[PDB]
Amino acid sequence: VPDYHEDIHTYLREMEVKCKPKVGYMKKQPDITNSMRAILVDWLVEVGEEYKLQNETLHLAVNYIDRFLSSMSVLRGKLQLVGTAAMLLASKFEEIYPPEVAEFVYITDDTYTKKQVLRMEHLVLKVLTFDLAAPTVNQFLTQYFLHQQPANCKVESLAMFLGELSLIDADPYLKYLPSVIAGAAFHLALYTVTGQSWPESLIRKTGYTLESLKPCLMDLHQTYLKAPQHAQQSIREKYKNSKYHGVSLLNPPETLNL
Amino acid sequence: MENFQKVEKIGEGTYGVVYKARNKLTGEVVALKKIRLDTETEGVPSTAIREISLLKELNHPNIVKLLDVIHTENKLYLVFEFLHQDLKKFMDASALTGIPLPLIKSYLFQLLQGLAFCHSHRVLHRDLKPQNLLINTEGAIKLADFGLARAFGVPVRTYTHEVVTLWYRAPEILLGCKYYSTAVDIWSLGCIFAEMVTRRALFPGDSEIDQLFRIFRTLGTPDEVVWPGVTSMPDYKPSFPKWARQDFSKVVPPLDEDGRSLLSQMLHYDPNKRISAKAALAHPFFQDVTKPVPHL
Amino acid sequence: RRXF
Ligand SMILES: Cc1nc(N)sc1-c1ccnc(Nc2cccc([N+](=O)[O-])c2)n1
Repeated sequence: VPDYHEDIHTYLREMEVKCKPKVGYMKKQPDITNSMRAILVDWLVEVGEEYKLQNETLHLAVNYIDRFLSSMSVLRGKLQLVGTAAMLLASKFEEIYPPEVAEFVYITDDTYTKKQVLRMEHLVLKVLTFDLAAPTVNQFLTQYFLHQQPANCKVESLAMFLGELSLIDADPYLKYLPSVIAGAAFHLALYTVTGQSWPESLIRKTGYTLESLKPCLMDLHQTYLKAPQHAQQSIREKYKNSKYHGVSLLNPPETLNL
Repeated sequence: MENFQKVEKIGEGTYGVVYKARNKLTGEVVALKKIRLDTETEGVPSTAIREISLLKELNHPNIVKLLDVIHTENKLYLVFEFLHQDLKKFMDASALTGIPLPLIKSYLFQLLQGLAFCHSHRVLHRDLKPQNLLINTEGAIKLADFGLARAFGVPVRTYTHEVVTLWYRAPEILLGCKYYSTAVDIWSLGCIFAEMVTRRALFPGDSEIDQLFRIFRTLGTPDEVVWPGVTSMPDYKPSFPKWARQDFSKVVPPLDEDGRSLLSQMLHYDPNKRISAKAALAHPFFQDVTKPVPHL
Repeated sequence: RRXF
């Protein structure tokens, strides 16, 4: 009940700082790259589609991956094992019933055994110290959607699209807290669909002016402009569905009027 | 685990058996929950995943404290503060005489405090029942078993096949709402409030339709006036019988005007108008609240 | 799909 809207938002603002990954961790990974991470996240987008997982599950899994890779060095042959265990754990946390473990073996073309997946599960729980209720972009967007005048389903869908795109590219998006990315995604989506702008009601609530969102927004604008040429295309394909009003078929604005 | 001596089994929770144990080094008595763990096939169950992550976030006098997690290759143990009894078993033992009204008031007050804290931290318990409510000798009551609890940073989608409990289930779930809200927990607590007062379950249904219908016979069959939207909910049927709302002086005789008023507000049909835990704490029924101790 |  809207009695807790404020309390929840304020509390999510507090927890997103605690569940934050280290920004420069890929530099300290000797065997893996942003580009590998990008391939991994893109693959997980597709897996969530195949298995009809909720979008929050994807967002959670990525949070778990980046926090894991912030303290644990991983060889390129095991990065997929990490991702797979992350997706299993996220599904357990978020889904009504998760896919069976066997499904998580199959999705890798049986490159790992069931036992390897399960013991990577254990290791990920250990490193994350069982702290799995991480705030996500998708949570902040969902709360921001209560402030549309009036609610517009292209705006929502496009904001979700932009939110997910940001999961793919560690540089730049690891620099920004989820509430900030959600802020930029919402404005850019609203702007793209209607020409309107980050509402004062959300400026009061988040304490974010449009100007404070500008660095993240310029990044997100470039990402949106360059989305059709990006090596990774799963999110674009996903958001072509009628479910989402084709938003990823709408044309991005060549300027932000900033 | 070397520093714990199991004393005796005290119960079971969601996918784990609960033991009374003592720390051999410090002397502290704890409740140890040993998770049912299948290391080859399914891994750590989703109940333990949720209970651990959510309870680590929740530090409040009326929520059971997780002291430690002991996670080895083939075993998972959760260490909790020890509490002496559950509410179900206390009211079984207080049948005949009844739980004294002042103690009922105290427990409700405290449960509302723990619930309010959960909700303000985006946690839905989802399975409030007396068996999950724990009491100590000093008069405290605490929420326990967060195995079915969910974080609602995004709205929680209802289960096609509900595993939760029939008797304390909200009418919006039974009529097929798409999402839970914090109101489902208020509804359960309202049922537990009435149950302490009258010494029996308010709505003891034997199935889903019978559960709805037992609610309808006491509260009256809902309509658009009382619950806008109800007639176009997925499992609503125009052939539902029409029962009259009962006077709450008949439903809960012992309870005074303030108690009847709070109850009816906790059992409001429309989840959007059902009173919140925070608001319920401001109700005049808790003006004269005290902290008596139970006879265990 | 096997993946790097
Ligand atoms: C963590 C936990 N989950 C439960 N479910 S019960 C439980 C717990 C925690 C602390 N103390 C107790 N003690 C206790 C005493 C008496 C009865 C019951 N019960 O399980 O039936 C429990 N139980």
